[PDB]
Amino acid sequence: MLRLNPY
Amino acid sequence: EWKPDEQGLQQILQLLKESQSPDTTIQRTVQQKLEQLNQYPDFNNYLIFVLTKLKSEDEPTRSLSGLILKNNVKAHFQNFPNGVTDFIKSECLNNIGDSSPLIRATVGILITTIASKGELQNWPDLLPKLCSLLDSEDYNTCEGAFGALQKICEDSAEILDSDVLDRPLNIMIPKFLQFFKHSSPKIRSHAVACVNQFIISRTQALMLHIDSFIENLFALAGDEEPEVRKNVCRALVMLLEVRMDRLLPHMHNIVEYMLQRTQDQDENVALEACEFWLTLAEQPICKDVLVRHLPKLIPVLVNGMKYSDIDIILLKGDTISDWNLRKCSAAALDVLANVYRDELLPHILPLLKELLFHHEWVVKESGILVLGAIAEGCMQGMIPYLPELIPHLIQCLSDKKALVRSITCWTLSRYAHWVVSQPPDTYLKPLMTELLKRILDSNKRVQEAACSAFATLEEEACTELVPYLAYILDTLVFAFSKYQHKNLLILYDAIGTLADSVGHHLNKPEYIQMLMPPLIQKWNMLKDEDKDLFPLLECLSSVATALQSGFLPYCEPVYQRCVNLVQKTLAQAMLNNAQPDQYEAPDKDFMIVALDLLSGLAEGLGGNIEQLVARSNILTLMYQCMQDKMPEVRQSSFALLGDLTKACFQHVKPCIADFMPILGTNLNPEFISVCNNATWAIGEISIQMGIEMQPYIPMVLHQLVEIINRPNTPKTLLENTAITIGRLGYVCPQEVAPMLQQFIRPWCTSLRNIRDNEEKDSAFRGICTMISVNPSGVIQDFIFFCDAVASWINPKDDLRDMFCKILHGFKNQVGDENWRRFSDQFPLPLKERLAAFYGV
Repeated sequence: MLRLNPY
Repeated sequence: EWKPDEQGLQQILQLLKESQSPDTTIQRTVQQKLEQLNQYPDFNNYLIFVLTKLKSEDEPTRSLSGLILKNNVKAHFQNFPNGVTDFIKSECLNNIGDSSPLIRATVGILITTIASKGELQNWPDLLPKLCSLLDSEDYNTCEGAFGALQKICEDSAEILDSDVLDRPLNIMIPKFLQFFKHSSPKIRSHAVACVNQFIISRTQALMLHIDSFIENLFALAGDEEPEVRKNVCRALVMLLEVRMDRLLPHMHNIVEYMLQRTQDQDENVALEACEFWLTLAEQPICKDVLVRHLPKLIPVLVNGMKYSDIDIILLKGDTISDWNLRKCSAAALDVLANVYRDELLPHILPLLKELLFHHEWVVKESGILVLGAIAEGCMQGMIPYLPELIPHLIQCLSDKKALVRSITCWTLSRYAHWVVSQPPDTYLKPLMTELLKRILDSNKRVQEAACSAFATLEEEACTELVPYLAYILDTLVFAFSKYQHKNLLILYDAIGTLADSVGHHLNKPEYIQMLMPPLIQKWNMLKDEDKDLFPLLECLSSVATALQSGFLPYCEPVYQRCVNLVQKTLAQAMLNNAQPDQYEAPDKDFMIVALDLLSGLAEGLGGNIEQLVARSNILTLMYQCMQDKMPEVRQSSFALLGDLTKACFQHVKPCIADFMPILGTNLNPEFISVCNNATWAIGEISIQMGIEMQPYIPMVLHQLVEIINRPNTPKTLLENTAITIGRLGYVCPQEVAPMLQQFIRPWCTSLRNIRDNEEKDSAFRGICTMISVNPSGVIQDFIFFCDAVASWINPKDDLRDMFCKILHGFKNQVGDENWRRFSDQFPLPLKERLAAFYGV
């Protein structure tokens, strides 16, 4: 994961 | 038996009193005294005595003695005497059901620790003994045995499900199920927790008793105890994944049950209940059985997506759990949106319209999250509402609360594709302007969100970023001084993605002057074996491809570091191949990207990379990479080979004799990517070599003809094959000429669909030289050659003459009456093109 997700 | 010495015992009690000293400066002095006795055996024999036998001491004093013994097992059990352990294990099982709850817990943690550090096979009399303690008339003995059994089941699941202990699960599992109907709730919860450890593993002892399990689960459905509810929920979630068939007839009863448990008071029970929806949604029977519950399920999930009062404080000022009710509900809502698609809209749309425009930011934030979660699935259905929502969201980028700003970034990036399709002055421009603002936000989380969202927007915008390239670079470069840690890595992604989007537009003196100096600085300061090197490695790789010739003043430190990483990786590869246990396995990913970057420099800089190639062992390392067992490594090697062939073949030519046999054995169509680069490699080499290519031909020629004939072969592979074959026949036609009839059909079939570039030019130059030698093979299939020649729009004048001679040589061979009927099967553009451009 390189981009942050709210999940 | 064993009896302690009173005088030695008195000082041990002193050591226990000093360990309970409130002063922090005394606790460190006693630990050193205990550490010396810890190494001494027979000392642990004293501790177990104080815990159980010596009942004239304080409960915390006795418990501390048993807990110090525990830490000695966790470290020195590899040196524990067989005479001592036997007494400890015998003393624990005799006090496993102690009256004091503190003592019972200390004994309990000792038993499970011995079975954890020391293997279960070394204590074979433990399992059958504990099961016999379950049937004990004493309550505390029963609880102590179950409490220990559960921990054992949790620690060693795979061990119990093996032939190590002669299959002890075939007795325990049927025994556990009999305790689902026990009086005490702590015992009932213990029983379920034990069985749950063997659901996913499909344990034989449980799978054959699956009916007894499910029946006993439904019996505990209406249990008031939260801990019991939690394990029952966990049971059904696991069962849903392995035994769908046995749950299907009772599905509607379960769904209504789980729906009540998702709304449970205890968040721990709700979270475990929420997992049910997430697993059910990934089942091919969900759309039918859940459709009757969607109106009731949706508001439950949405309501659980709000931040709790406890979460808000932990965020202001990661610092939160990696998984909770919020993330779980959001995850479930996402997959559900992908299942029902637009059928989910009537249940969500009215909720959003109240959430998105709510006064309480916590409530509003949740709505924004919902809007982004259903983006992927309900995309085509949200379209009519986007002209209203998107401008509202852009306004929300400047909200007072940081948590509202960050989530808005993500939600906007979820609808990035639709924004790009619309006119850029309406949605794209204000979105991009406001995102760049949030990149320089004061709050660290918002910085991450905006930088991630902008990166996503870049992949969709592509060439639309050009008119904003000046502003974008200013924002990104300035972020270097603000961004640290996690914020810095995301920044590299934003920069690299930009380069892959604007392409050659980035190549400008004022742009390079701002972007490259801070990149080179970070490229030098970062040490090897760092987790910040890789994102920067991919970043520069994209920039080097974009800047092309503008990367020249900065290519020196980049080239050297890449060669070093390839060499270092191959070094650890050898150490791991010889002594695997002693030396760590290398990470090939660092080498593959490094090779790709080197391949990027060779193509982008061209002949200016010549000096760096000679001053390094890039070809030696490359020789080793081409022999690696990993396909991706061989792929990136052949690519680097072909690029250096065009860049500076004078440094490559010495190594041709050794490269060619490797390339000839890598022409395996099983690995499409590897085979393609290999085929393209020998083609480019064939050109630089010339007539000297003859001894290397027969070992690769038979390979290529095989590939171009095999059916179900990808388009790109057939092209590079045909191009290479033609390139071989251009410098050395004599060896390729007799094969002409064999590949003449797919060659023209494939190269008729490609543009008129240099690759096509050199290929057709070869097919003409070969026809001049062996005109026989082309006669039988001349209809394909004409279509291939007509594919040329603007061929070179010398190539045009070659086409003209072959065409006229064929017409003057068969006659005019045999040429008309031969051309009656030609399509309209084909016949007119040849009649005018070549005059045939």
